[PDB]
Amino acid sequence: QPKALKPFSTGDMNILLLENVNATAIKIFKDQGYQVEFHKSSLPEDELIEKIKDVHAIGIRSKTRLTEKILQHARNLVCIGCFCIGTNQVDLKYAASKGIAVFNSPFSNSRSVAELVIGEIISLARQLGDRSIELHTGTWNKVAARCWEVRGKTLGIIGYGHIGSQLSVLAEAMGLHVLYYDIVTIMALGTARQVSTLDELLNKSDFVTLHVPATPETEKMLSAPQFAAMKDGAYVINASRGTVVDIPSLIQAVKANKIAGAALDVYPHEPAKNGEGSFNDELNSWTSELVSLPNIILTPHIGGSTEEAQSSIGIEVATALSKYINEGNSVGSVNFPEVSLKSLDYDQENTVRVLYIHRNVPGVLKTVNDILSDHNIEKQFSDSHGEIAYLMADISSVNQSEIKDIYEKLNQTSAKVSIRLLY
Amino acid sequence: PRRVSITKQPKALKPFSTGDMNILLLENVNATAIKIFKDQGYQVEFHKSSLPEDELIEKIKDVHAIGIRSKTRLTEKILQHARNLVCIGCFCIGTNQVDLKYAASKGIAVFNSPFSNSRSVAELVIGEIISLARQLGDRSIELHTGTWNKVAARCWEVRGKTLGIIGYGHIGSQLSVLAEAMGLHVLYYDIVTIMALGTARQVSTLDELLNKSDFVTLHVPATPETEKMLSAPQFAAMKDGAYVINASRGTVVDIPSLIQAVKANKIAGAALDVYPHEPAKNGEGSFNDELNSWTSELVSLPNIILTPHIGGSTEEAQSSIGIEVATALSKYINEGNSVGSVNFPEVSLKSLDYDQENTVRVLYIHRNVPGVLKTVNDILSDHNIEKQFSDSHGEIAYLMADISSVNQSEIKDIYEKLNQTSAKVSIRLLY
Amino acid sequence: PRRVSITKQPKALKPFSTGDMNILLLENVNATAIKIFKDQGYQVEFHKSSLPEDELIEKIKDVHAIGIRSKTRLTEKILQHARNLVCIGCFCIGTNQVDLKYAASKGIAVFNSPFSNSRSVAELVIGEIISLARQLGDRSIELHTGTWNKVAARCWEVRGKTLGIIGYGHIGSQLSVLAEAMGLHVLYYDIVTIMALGTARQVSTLDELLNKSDFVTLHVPATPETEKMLSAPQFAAMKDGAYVINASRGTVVDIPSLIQAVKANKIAGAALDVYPHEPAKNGEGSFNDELNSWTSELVSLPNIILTPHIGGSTEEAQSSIGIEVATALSKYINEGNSVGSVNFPEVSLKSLDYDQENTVRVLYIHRNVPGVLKTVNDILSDHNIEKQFSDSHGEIAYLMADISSVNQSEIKDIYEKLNQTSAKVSIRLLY
Amino acid sequence: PRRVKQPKALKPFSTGDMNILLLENVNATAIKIFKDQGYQVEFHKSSLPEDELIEKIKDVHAIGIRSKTRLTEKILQHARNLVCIGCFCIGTNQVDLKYAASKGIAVFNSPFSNSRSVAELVIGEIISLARQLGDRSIELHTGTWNKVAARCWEVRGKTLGIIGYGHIGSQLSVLAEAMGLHVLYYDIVTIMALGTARQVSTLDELLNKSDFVTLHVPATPETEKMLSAPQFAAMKDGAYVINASRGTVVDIPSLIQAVKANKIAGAALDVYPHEPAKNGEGSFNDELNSWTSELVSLPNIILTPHIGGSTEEAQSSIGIEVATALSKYINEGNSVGSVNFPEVSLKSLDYDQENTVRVLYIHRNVPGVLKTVNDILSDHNIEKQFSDSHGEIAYLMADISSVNQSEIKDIYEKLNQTSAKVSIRLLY
Ligand SMILES: NC(=O)c1ccc[n+]([C@@H]2O[C@H](COP(=O)([O-])OP(=O)(O)OC[C@H]3O[C@@H](n4cnc5c(N)ncnc54)[C@H](O)[C@@H]3O)[C@@H](O)[C@H]2O)c1
Ligand SMILES: NC(=O)c1ccc[n+]([C@@H]2O[C@H](COP(=O)([O-])OP(=O)(O)OC[C@H]3O[C@@H](n4cnc5c(N)ncnc54)[C@H](O)[C@@H]3O)[C@@H](O)[C@H]2O)c1
Ligand SMILES: NC(=O)c1ccc[n+]([C@@H]2O[C@H](COP(=O)([O-])OP(=O)(O)OC[C@H]3O[C@@H](n4cnc5c(N)ncnc54)[C@H](O)[C@@H]3O)[C@@H](O)[C@H]2O)c1
Ligand SMILES: NC(=O)c1ccc[n+]([C@@H]2O[C@H](COP(=O)([O-])OP(=O)(O)OC[C@H]3O[C@@H](n4cnc5c(N)ncnc54)[C@H](O)[C@@H]3O)[C@@H](O)[C@H]2O)c1
Repeated sequence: QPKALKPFSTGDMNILLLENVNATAIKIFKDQGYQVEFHKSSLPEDELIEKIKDVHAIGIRSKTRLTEKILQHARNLVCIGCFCIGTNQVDLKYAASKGIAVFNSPFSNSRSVAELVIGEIISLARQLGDRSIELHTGTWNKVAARCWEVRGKTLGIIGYGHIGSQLSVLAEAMGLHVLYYDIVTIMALGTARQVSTLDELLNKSDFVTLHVPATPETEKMLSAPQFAAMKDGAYVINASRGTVVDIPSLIQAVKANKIAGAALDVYPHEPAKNGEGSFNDELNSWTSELVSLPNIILTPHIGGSTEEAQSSIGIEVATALSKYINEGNSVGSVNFPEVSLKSLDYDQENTVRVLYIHRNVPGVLKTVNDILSDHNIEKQFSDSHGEIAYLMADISSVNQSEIKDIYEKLNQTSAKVSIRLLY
Repeated sequence: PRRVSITKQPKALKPFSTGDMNILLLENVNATAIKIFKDQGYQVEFHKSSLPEDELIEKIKDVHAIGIRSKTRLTEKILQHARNLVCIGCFCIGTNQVDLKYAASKGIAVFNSPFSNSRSVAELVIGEIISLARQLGDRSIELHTGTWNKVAARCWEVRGKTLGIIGYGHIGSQLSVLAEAMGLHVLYYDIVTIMALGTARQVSTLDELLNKSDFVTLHVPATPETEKMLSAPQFAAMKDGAYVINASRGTVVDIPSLIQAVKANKIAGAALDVYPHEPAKNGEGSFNDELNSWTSELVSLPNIILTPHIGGSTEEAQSSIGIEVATALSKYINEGNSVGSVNFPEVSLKSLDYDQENTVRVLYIHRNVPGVLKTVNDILSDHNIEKQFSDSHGEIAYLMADISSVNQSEIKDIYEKLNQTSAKVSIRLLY
Repeated sequence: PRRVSITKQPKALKPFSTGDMNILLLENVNATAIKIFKDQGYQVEFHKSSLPEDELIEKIKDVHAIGIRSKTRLTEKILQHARNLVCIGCFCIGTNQVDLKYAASKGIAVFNSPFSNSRSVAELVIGEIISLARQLGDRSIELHTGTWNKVAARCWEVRGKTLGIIGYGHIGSQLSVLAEAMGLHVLYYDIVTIMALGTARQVSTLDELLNKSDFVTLHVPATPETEKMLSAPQFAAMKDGAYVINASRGTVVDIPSLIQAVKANKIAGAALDVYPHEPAKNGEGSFNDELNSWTSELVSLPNIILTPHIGGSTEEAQSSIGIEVATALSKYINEGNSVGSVNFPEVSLKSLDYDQENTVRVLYIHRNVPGVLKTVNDILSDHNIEKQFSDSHGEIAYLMADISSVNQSEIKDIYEKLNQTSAKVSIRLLY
Repeated sequence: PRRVKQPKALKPFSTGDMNILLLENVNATAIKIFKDQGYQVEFHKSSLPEDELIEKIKDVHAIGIRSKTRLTEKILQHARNLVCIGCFCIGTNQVDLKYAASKGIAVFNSPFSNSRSVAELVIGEIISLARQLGDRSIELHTGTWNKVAARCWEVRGKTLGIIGYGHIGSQLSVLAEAMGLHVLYYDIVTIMALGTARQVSTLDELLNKSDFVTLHVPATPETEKMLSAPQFAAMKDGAYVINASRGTVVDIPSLIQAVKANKIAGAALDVYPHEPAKNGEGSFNDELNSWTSELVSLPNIILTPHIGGSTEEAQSSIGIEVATALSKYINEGNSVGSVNFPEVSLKSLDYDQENTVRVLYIHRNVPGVLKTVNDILSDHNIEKQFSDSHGEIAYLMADISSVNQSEIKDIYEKLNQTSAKVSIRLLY
């Protein structure tokens, strides 16, 4: 059985959710007794600074920029939830220096990207995109030439991680052979086979799919030589990062009848907001040329744009913020020492949890364990991350009177960054 | 279990009183058929399109087997001139383009490929389940015209959703296995009880399927009972925001009712491969209100996938069609095998051992009237009948017999005696 | 997938000029056979043992079908007295106890159950693979005599080991899927190329299987090439501490060599179900040096499992035999269907629709000489032959014909004429 | 899926050579793992007499035992240098765990390493009982040829009743279905079924509908003799009972009656209420268990000397599991998975983290101890620290950053002089 913990003082917890986090997060926060403010869009800096001064936790996504300019006004902010993969929109170092833990959902889009690729393998192999554009404009063009059953073909997976490995099992289920290249040796799932070099994957694959991070080594890793290494009439699918494919080379290989089709979800330059005129030659010089090619599927970075994906994002990040607020748990934080302890058995009464964010300088634990020396330390865990560190301690026989004293002593320590007490 | 049969070599048979076999293939049959036909020693004439009635009438008088597809119409008008035509291959599903009854009355067996498109249609629906669930068609049309529209609202991971398969036959049962592999629950309705594949579950009524499914797929034949079988009432029984896929027959969905359910936000997306009226040839401007009154309206709707009846348009499907029907025609010509014919008694016999020399196979198509076997087994009475099989299909019947100890002299005599019988429709001897 | 076959119900047929059918079942065939026969309206006489030659000759004179197993000897001596015997069922694999040639010359079709024991032998081997791997036989023998001997040395988890299957037939292929399911690697040697089940791999030579296998199991027929195919040379090619299982034939393993390889600690354990010489009846002292010289030495060895040829000794196996052979005889009695007969031309026709009234099925077993079908189709010439099939097997042949519009009066004439023909061996009409 | 800076291997501060004592014939994988660290290993195939053990344990740093060796306060009181105890088996009752803990000795075991071996064992015995193979082979070894098909079964189509759907049971489930069994399972908690197995609400439903009943439950007061007459009467005529769990779960007298009354057709027993401590003849008799000679007289009963986990693979996995655990506790502070000890560990240190020392502080769970320790360490940066308590003892692991050779000896003596100290080790 578990022991629910409360925060000494503070009053009700205030959550600010921006950019339309999924309702699963809203339900979780409300079920904690938190007060939730929800917005479907981001906020202008003025409205955001005003709303953030008294907020305890903020949930954002890709567009909201939490810089020092806005975080300096965050008086009560305990943690930040990024309900997405990227954390670049948050000044992680500054947030850490003020004891604000930041969380994300890194792998919540794996299934959605994998299902996307399965659909696009089939669409490219059958030219569904072109056929449907044709009928929507009156053209009847029944084509069986060079249209393929996906059964029996070979899928080349570049990057056999979270997405690649799930795509592997789906591809075999559809009857594909799976070859994968990766810069590390990975145990294959099902009947997939890893190949030593990229060129072997390119030579032997009918479908080439990219699921790699953005690194200097992945920058334009598929260009003219790599397209030349592929099979005549093979297919390229890129739902990874916009830098991984050299688009001019792809346009050339397609225009030269070397590549039979392509599906692009990511681009070197992408619009900051949705709009009618946003995808054009000013954004990417080759756009008007890319748009003129047959059997290219273009998607506005929708690799993770599903209800389920956002629902999983909601649960992971809301649960994470909930465990950090209610317990202290920082595991999985992107800028913060990863610290946690087993929850309390409910019957362990008069037990208090000390959450002490401080500077990573000698003597701090000396000070803190002195302050706590009149009580039995049941459990203690302290870890450091750069110039900050984080201490969790469970103390045994503490009554209401001595919580104020233990708290006020810790709040007066020289190395303190942030202190919370949990009942 | 599958093993290389290490028994006695078969005795390849050659037709009596004939020259080289002439095959006419129309409408761009796949190369797998041409290879099989040439490997039989046949003489193959190949055309990418059909033939006009005049040019076809002259060409068919000396043809032994004709290969067609959907467009070539082999009516009594043109078949009257087929003096040497042994069999007709339809390298497609439909046989309506052939006068099957007349072809039978002249002893011409017809073969088709009914189920060669199963895999291609099944994968088609999988891609379309995903495309509709993710709105791929709309997103991609948007980018080709400059519009950037990242949307996650009511775009779905397909895992955990329910596929409603209406018609659990060759395509449906194969779609079932693919669907579960993609993580869907599969429900199927059919007018017959069928053993489910994997963990699919058959439902008693159509409405139960419609109420419980997220994706509804049609894989039914064209019958009076399937005519517009999904219409306004059935869309009302479906889930809010459900998806309709029809890659079966163009009459099975009432399109005006579908358009209405889409405009009323009841149906979230639809994928149509077949239509009440379809063009006869590819071309621009072919798909419009003159073909189907509601086209301009259907085209204006969001998240609708429209395909020009490409459910079986794959290299593999056409390759299997080529192999299936060419093998069928070849075995009927070279052996006598009529199993799988659409207009003809289904008759065959085990091949003869290489060492069964001087054995001849009689292929005797005749009228289904008493006394014929009396005549035939009389004519054959000086030889031992090794095997014999005769079966009837309406007014015609077909006799295969293997008779032993036959020399060249006795082949001409047996042939003309059988060729002189009153009940004869067509006679071939295989030596 | 399996479907509710929607066709017209069949027209159950009853023999002309005969009364109730008399079935004689000997040697304790399973009750599933008795049930099927009684449900046909047949009269069933059942015995737990065979019959002495005197009682058998008298009882067989008026019996229509006889069911036997291994011990009943149906020779010419006793079959010459069988006036009404239409068919013989062997509810086992072996048919040597039946004079197949003589029975055929008198028009008596024989059926058996060749493969009904496949599942039982496969499960037997799985259980023995584990028992040999864990020395279960010994451990349990040990405690039954007071000895406590917990041993992990050289006892193995079966997961990860390699099973060598010699003979990848009915039993072997079923053993393959069970073995992989138990986590085994499967290699198989066979004199034929066979497509492997699951992820099994066929090896080119027997020695490759022997070198690479942890468990070697034999599932081969008895042939000159299989006699003693595992002896000292083959044991020398196996792995140190490998295992031999023989549930095939008593000739395939050289037991003195196996005893030699075990005593040299080369073979770690063995499971034997079959032996060069086996007792005729169950009893103590029956398995000894007089039966096989090496018995007393074989029993002295550790971790050898010995079973009294119980490979097919399950309720299910005997039940499947009951279903198989009783169904086979029933279809041959009720419909003429001789497919699967071991001594007889294999002949059958699609059954007739309930409504096809006045349709008669002619069953004509005869001598394989020219002119017979001339005669028969003469006799039937006043009626339309709907279907006819005749095949030959050595000196006999078998004619099935369905003839249309036949009344009670003209059935007796057709029968008496056919009964008078010179080539007749046996004639039955089904009405 | 599984995928391919190196850690800074730590050495105990100024100590001697490591001494490992391995008893009861532990698998060679444990010996190999220990020697690869340079440890000194003494190996024995059997246990040791109490006299020889007391002398040998005085100077040993780590001991590996199994079920028979009893490490009581009598023998552990002489353990001067004993840091940890490895139980290369499941049971730990043969060790006085509290006494070991009060002296700062962590104890480790291998709880689930035998799952596969017991599961395959039951498969073999399901088949052996379904065919009464044991009897047939005993018969031929004494000359009797008795070909029987009556009441012998193909296992396909039958129902396996798994009682206790835990590590072994769940693994048995998939194997049973692969063999063609229908699987029903009873357990006091709702558990997600593997494959197509189905949980039954009550034990009686499992007994009524199963052909083969197998027990995979812990030894608790609720399982004590849980299958007795009332249960056997609820089973099908000619059903089979397999017990490879604990010797108390089956009421053997009721089973003998059910076999004698032809109600139960066969049984396979691997565990027993009383079992010998060592292998030998005559050890399994009426003096050990009153009903032994009568149980042995029954047809189609498989008896095995507790060999459910007696496979090379299982013992190799036990060897790897426990030796790794003991090695990580010695070479690092890692006590996760110990049966008597606070579970404490920290991420290992990067090769490049020079002059870093790891403090391992066993102590009494009383207030003020951490006050003392972080004072002693206050001149150095605490990179990481973790302390947890377990009853009367507690265990502190700490990484300190800038420490030279001079400053280690002082840190050691200070911690070694503390009032609450039970055991202190420093890793350099
Ligand atoms: N389109 C979308 O909406 C969307 C959604 C989620 C993720 N993504 C992106 O897709 C990519 C894959 O995500 P994931 O979670 O599967 O990643 P991951 O970190 O789990 O796996 C990436 C794999 O790529 C391999 N790799 C790295 N560099 C490589 C190189 N140069 N060549 C070959 N292999 C290399 C790594 O070893 C690893 O196995 C990431 O870049 C992620 O940001 C896109
Ligand atoms: N789009 C294409 O290019 C393409 C290609 C091949 C086939 N098809 C068409 O798809 C359909 C399915 O082909 P198939 O080979 O799977 O057919 P099939 O004959 O194997 O199976 C059809 C199933 O529908 C069931 N059924 C019949 N009437 C029904 C009714 N009223 N309600 C419900 N179920 C009913 C039948 O019992 C059967 O199981 C056919 O009409 C075929 O022409 C289309
Ligand atoms: N022990 C029993 O009670 C019992 C029960 C049933 C069957 N059997 C016996 O088991 C054997 C197997 O039965 P089955 O139905 O599986 O047979 P099967 O006919 O299905 O298969 C036998 C296989 O052995 C192969 N083979 C033949 N000669 C070979 C050789 N020299 N080397 C390697 N492979 C060779 C064949 O190619 C074939 O694949 C038979 O002898 C049968 O009598 C025993
Ligand atoms: N024979 C051997 O050599 C050997 C080897 C290993 C384990 N075992 C024994 O086998 C048993 C199973 O081991 P495991 O590792 O799978 O155990 P486990 O702890 O993983 O699972 C036991 C299961 O039994 C259930 N259970 C407990 N009490 C129950 C009751 N009264 N009724 C029904 N279900 C009940 C529990 O819920 C649990 O699901 C243990 O007792 C273990 O000691 C014996």
